Amino acid sequence: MKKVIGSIEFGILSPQEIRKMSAVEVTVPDTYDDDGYPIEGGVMDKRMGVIDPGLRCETCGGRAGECPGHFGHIELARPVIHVGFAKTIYRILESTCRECGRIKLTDEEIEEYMKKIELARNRRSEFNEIIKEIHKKAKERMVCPHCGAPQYPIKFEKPTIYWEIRKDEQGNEYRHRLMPTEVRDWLEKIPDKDLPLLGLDPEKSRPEWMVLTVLPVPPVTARPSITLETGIRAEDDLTHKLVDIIRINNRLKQNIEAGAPQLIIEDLWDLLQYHVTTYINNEAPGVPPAKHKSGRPLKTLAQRLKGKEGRFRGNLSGKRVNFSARTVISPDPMISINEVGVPVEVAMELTVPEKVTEFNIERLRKMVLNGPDKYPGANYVIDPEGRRRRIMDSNKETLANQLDIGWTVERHLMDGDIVLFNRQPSLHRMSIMAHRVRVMPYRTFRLNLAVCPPYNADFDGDEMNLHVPQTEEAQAEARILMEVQNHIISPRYGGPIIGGIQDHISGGYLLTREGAYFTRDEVEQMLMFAGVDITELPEPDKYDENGNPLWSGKTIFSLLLPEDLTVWYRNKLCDEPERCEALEKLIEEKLMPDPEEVRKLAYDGFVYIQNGKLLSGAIDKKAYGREDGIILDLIVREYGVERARQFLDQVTKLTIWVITHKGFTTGIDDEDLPEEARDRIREIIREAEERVNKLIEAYKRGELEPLPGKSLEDTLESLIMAVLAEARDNAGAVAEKYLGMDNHTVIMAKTGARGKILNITQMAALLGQQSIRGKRLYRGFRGRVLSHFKPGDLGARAKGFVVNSYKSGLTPQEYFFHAMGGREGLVDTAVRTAQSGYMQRRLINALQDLKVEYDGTVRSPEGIIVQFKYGEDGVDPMKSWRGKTVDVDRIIVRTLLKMRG
Amino acid sequence: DVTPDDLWIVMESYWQEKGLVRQHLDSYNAFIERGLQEVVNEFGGIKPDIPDFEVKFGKIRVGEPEFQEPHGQRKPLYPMDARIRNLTYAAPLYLEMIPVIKGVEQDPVEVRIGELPIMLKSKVCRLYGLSDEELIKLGEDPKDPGGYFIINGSERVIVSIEDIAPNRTLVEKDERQEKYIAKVFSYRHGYRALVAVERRKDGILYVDIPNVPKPVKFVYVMRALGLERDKDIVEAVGNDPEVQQIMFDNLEDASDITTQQEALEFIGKLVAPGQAREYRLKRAEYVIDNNLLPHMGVSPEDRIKKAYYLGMMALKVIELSLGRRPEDDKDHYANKRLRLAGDLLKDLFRVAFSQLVKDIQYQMTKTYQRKGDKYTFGNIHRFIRNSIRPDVLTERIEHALATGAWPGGRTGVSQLLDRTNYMSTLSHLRRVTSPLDREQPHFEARDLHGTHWGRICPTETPEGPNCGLVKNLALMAQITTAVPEEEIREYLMSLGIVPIEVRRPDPTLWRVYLNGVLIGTIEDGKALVQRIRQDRRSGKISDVINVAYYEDVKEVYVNSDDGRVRRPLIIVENGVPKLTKEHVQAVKEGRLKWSDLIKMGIIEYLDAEEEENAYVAMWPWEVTEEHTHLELMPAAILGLPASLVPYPEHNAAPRNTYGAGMAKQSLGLGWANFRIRVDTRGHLLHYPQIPLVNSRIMKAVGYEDRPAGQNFVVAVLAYQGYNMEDAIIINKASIERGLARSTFFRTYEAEEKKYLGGQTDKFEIPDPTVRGYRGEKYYRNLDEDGLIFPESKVEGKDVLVGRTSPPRFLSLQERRETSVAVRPSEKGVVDKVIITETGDGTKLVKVTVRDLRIPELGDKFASRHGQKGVIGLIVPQEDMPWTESGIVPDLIVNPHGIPSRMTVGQLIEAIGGKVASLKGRRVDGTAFIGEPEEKLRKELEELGFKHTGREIMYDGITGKRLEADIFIGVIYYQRLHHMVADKIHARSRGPVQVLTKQPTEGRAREGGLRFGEMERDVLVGHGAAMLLIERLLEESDKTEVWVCENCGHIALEDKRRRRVYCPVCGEEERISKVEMSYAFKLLLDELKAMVIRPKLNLSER
Ligand SMILES: [Mg+2]
Ligand SMILES: [Zn+2]
Ligand SMILES: [Zn+2]
Ligand SMILES: [Zn+2]
Repeated sequence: MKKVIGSIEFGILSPQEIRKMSAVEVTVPDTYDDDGYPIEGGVMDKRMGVIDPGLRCETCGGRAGECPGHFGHIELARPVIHVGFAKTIYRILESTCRECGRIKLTDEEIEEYMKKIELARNRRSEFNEIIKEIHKKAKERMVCPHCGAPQYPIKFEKPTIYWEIRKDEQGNEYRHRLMPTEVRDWLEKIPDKDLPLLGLDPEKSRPEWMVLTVLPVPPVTARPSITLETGIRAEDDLTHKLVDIIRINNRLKQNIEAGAPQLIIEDLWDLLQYHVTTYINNEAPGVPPAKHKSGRPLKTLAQRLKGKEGRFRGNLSGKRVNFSARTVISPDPMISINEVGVPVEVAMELTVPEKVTEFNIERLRKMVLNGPDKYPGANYVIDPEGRRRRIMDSNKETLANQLDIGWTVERHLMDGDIVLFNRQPSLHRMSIMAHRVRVMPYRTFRLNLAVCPPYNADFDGDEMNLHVPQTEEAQAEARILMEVQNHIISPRYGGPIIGGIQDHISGGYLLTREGAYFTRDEVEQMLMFAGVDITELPEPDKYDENGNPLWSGKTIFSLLLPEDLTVWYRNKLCDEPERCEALEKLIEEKLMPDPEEVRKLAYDGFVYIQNGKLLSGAIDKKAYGREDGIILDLIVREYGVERARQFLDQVTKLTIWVITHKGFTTGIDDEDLPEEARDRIREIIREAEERVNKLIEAYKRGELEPLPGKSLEDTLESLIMAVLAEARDNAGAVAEKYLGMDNHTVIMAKTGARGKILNITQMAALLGQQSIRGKRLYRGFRGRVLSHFKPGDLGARAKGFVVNSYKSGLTPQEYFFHAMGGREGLVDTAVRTAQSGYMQRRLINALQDLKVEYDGTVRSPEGIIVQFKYGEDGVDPMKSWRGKTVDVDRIIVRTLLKMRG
Repeated sequence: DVTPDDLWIVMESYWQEKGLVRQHLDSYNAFIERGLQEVVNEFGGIKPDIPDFEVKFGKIRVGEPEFQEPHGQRKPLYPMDARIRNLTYAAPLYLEMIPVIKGVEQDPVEVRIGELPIMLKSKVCRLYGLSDEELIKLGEDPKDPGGYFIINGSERVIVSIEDIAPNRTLVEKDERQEKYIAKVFSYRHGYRALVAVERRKDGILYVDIPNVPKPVKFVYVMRALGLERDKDIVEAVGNDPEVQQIMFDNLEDASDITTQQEALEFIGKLVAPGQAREYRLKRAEYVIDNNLLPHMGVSPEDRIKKAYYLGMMALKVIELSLGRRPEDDKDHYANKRLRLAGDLLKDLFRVAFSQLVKDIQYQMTKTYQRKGDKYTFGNIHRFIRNSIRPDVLTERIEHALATGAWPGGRTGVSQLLDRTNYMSTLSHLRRVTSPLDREQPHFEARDLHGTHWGRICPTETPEGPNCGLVKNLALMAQITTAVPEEEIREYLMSLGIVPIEVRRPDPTLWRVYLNGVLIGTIEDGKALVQRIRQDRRSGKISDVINVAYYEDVKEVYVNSDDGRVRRPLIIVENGVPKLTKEHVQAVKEGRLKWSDLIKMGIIEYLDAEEEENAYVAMWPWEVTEEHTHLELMPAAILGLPASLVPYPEHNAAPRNTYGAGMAKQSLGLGWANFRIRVDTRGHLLHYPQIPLVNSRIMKAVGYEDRPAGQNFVVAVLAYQGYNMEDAIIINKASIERGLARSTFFRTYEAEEKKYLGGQTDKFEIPDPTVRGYRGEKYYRNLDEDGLIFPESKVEGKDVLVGRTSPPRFLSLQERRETSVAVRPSEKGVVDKVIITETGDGTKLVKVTVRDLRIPELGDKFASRHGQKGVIGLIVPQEDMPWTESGIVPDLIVNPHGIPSRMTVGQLIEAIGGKVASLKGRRVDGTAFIGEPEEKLRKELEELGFKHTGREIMYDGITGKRLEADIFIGVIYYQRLHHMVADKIHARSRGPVQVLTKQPTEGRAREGGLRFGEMERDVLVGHGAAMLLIERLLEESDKTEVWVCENCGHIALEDKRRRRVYCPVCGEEERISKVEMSYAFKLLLDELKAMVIRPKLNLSER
């Protein structure tokens, strides 16, 4: 019954086609009468359609929202050149004879080039090259070979002006202008047998059609007038331009009928050509664009199809959609990673159409009884005939009893529904994922915290959109392909993207660190909070004084791991490689060490798990953090996505409880260095400044050694920067060593939860050099940055070296230099975002339609083979073991531990 | 010896005496005083095409802010009256017409040429010179600084454009073509002409002139200006042997031209191809007259000075070629000049008055032609009076100010004044905007120049694409206004300068420039600059004069123009500051003012040019004999919002920028006039508080009278998972007791328009008969006069003002329902209802609805240290932990953002707030002179607490103390106007746009969310084809069409005959149904609107 568009073939409309497809000829340059009805024969004639309410289009009946529209046409008094085809017209004219109209080529050469063209001309670039060669060959012949006649050169003047350099008496040219009628007559007599040599097609196009004599009129529905709030019709730009065109055409016809002087007719012809070329393209090169009454440039047909707001990119590749909601986001760690909290206000506004079946009749009946105001209600019912009824308080019970098999109910959202959950900009494919609905009282979307990294979202005012699929197939696609737990492993590098962040890692470290112990109530409460289905506590690890039992953090954490997991590695807390080397030796000598032997050598820097029992090490970003996650990566591959989801939920909740009930804070004393450290830092800074001063003094008397390839000044600058960077690193070396593991900021930095050592060394010891675009500050007065320094001073302080820390405070010059430094980062991000976006758009448009075939090859839509095996090994990067096609070591090790057990 | 506190005592007097909006008020006053007369004198007078008749202009004056009542007479107008009535706060302009008959003048006649909008609190405004008890009775806020315009009831503020300094020779390298270019922008009567002289690889100089197709030969164009002698060329350019050798080469290359007439004819050929010889000659001499450096004049006698200026430009180019001088460095401030309100208004008045004089001349010509001659000559007074059309001037000026579109291509000069709070308004009144394009990188222009010190705030800048292009004046900044140029020139001449016409610039002689134009030469430059400095400090000449000398090039620059940015400094003489302790005492007692200190030679303003020769010390205790000036107050280099942050030097620069930007968005009692204000949006914090830790500048600027935040008891602790990733947790009991509780305002407007033909709207209850009649439910709160009762609670889409409109001719005998209703998702209580009359006498009704906004989830809170977040959870009080000293946190923040953000200043403010609240008095948090951290830490220990600021807390659930000591203090926090109640938005089906038949745009009209092409690419990357088609067709737009497969053209379905047929080919047998998007059908129609013919090939399945 229903057919689909299989292919589209383009071409050029002939005057006969335009005349036949038209519904009316336009003759009056007006739109509406005084009262408000369309003027008969006007640019708003009802033949083209109706846009005003309560009007029937006589062409096809209909109404304002029903009539699709019909084309009109204008009979131009004299032909004009189409601006889009002017360059092609020039290409054609200088390549064909003026008399016979044949291509100015020799017959055997024509045969050779026809043989060449048929060799797969479908490739556009090669066809263009061949046509360019033909044009170049035909340009350089003054005499037609087919018939005896001289050929004058033709000069093209933009936008649509053609000059003919024809000689005269006493051998002088007068650059005759070619009128459009002459050009059309020249083009008309071109035979079809050599049209392919010109790049045209005898059927889809003709050279004489490129000079148009009848201009089609777009339908009224394509030119919707807006009734302004003042009560005055705001005409669309196209309608106004059409009115101008009709007025000029009428004046030209009247003048021609009246025998006007030749110059007047020529001027009117040029004016009509200008109006037409502006209507087709108002941004055509070489013309002054037409302007509105307000002085703004008009928008015409060419403008609608171009730009980010144009048709192709604004209403075709993307558009505004129904059944969508947008509001701010707020954290919620108590829901599963594949669930989203939805406001009750949104849930009662969005609806999911559902069909009545034998297994859901009672629930739909109850919802229909609930009405559109109770939360689990409905807003509309659709009978099997297809009529839409709105549920109202007077219709609840009657419609509920009318409900039967085959009806449709537009119920409110429920728990367990599937929705699309999106953040902009959509940089990569896991920017949109499917979540399970969980209704909430307040007015913000609730998002689990482990799902933040894929969305690149933080709760500082970000807004994220939600979409509800309306059809069963779309819901199935969202449920199967787009579930959050499916996309734990990133396709970019084969590593986890969803994982613990910040407090998760910090709480894990607090729980699994050496010396951590918990009481009976703490263990029971934290296990119940995490959701673990335990019914009997394990044996106490140690007994406190007064006889109280105590449990270590390792034992509690081990209850979340799968029963048979085994792995060992080195985490970011490794500081004494001998301790790790001893454990590695003990594990290597026998693949199953005695746990009571490992516990004697247990060290926080070396994680080792034996049959689900955590025997050494501490939680770190390598444990389950997104970038370095190993336990999560092993679990998701060896046990499926659901077990990974359960593990992730349990560990997140457990670490959150630990960090809540143990207490975790930072204060002003976290950077309180002892006096000896401050003295050491001042010593380092003074030594660096003295070295810089010595270098400058050596430079000022020409004793400096010029480094290869560089100017002497550049060598001095590079040496100074090297010295300053070395000084800052040396200060950081002692700043790190004096702040021990007991400091909460150091815990946050070393475990990778937040920040790095640079922040600590800047806050506690030294800011260091400030530079813009990789070079020292120079953009001030002549020879100096600030007027507070002597001109010509090259010292470290005078060029941007800040010797203070954020804690000790910055002098005004240091503050100004720091602002200079920060501005460069701000502008760098501002420009880099746009550049990256444009490059990504180019890449997307280049590589969009490639796909893997059933035979394993990657083929272009035209059938061209790009790869004979995707990625040359056939392995999906998402499913790869961190780039590797397969991890042989892990498989061998796990098999051996499984069987040796 | 003076101390920084003594310097602060002097510093605050500057703001006390001058204010904060001097840049607008002084410029507008100068405009009103002189610019109108200057522009009038420029035109001279009307020259109608009437025999033996002419009109000469006289004086111009401004009347008083008035308004011509339609059914009445002129009456006084006040700003609050104009705001409510949507009028224009303007005053009439009166001009004198002097009739000239037979070349003889007679008695003048004064006519009204239009209305000029009045800047608020200017010397011609009614509010000027009034006291606080009078401003209060007039409805104004005494704290209002003025300095803006009121156009049709909206507050328009003109920002200052940052242009290149006029008449400045800037030299740059054209490395692309390996050339050297010097550029000047010559200004005369507003017109700008970019004139450039360049040296290409050939070593030959060429001159670029406006309205000239290709660059002409330098020697040729110089010959065209007379001075044809080759020796004259060599002397005009310079005297250096290498310079004269290069000029010998150029002259040899230019031996082709002979006389000035040949050059004129050559330029005529250049400018007017194909025309008669005389026409080209005359119209090329015209170009020489008024396109080649017009600022030198347009007289034919001005040849010699123009030639000398061009020769000096060429000398600069060749000197750059030889490496004798460096690049211009146009980023330097000496090359930058601000375009104040007065200059722009002068330009607008110039263009409007040009239009007006054209219209007047046309009118008088028409009247003489059509009435006759004896009529016009019998009553000249009537003939002149009834021919002026003031509306032509008024409409253009009003539209240009309202829209922000300026003649000459300038856009965005006039912006809507921001009225969110005190800081936002004051910061908006002090902005400098670069005219560049935002989209380009512009790495050199966005950077913070070294000369910005003390002239532009280093931190207060926008965040997005405008970063670095929009900047705010510092507190020390002062903007000059031009003095008469001729007096300065004569004074400089009397000091011993010989005119340039006398002797050539011998390198033994210094060059002297006055506002960029060479005026003579002196033997010693340093003696001249010392001589001028002595007079400037003594008081012999105006203070706006700045003088600087460049030793290397032997040039002396004297600046007296308009728009320079300067800063005050204490003059240091022989290692001793001129400011003494008794001067500070006199300033404190009120005996001595800031202007007196300026006139006493103690403090002088330095622009960028003069500061090149200075050597300024930072602090009084580091001054030595080398220093020439002393910094008044280093903490005042920051902008106004940036001064709010306490201890700004302890935070990273990006965080300070974020805090300064967010300080303009927080709620608070912005103005005491808010109750009767008619702003579109408004806010009101219920219990604003003064910050406990504050900078002493904020009290001086008046911020403490209008605070915009509250003090919170903040504990840094990871209470749960509900505060991660910059989320915050707030106490429920404190919210219920009035913490951060706010009120939201919104004003609706309704006009009773009067249409042509006598039809008009009407306020009434809509009858059920009228079309568009919405449910009777929505008229529940209306009175019989058609207006809502105040203090009645309303809901979404409830009707506020009932109004019916004349019908539309498709019906007839109907009345459209055009009531004004509440926005679809808003709610509140009607606060006040106002009935007024518009400028045309039609009734105007304005209704404001207030809404209580209790804090909830998703509301945004931000401290002034750049730390921002949203409320993640609201916790009952008994669940919150409590300190063992009896304190319960008002707010809990995550300790994780602190190390990454590196905002130590917030941690210091936390200690300072509790120290201030415990000692009973506030703590000073000035930028570089605030109370040091070590003092506060010791004082906290003195009061009995621990010096680290850590207290022992007990868990609110388990009832046992936490293992670690918790940092707790008091921090100033601000509620931002980004409330979730205004951001939530959901669309079920909604209405659709007319053209594309897709969902509308925006929350206000039930619009739909944008589904961008990037989302489509994401969907494709997931491989979900059916999800993509569902999102892209059914939810947005889809339709069925009839396609004739024989020819591919879309067939026509006729609803008259129940028949489908193809018009283009007459086919009825094969018309298949096709399903496609409506937008694609529109695309096909657009292509068929051109000559494109897209054929459609159908297929089965
Ligand atoms: Mg964010
Ligand atoms: Zn129709
Ligand atoms: Zn031929
Ligand atoms: Zn057909």
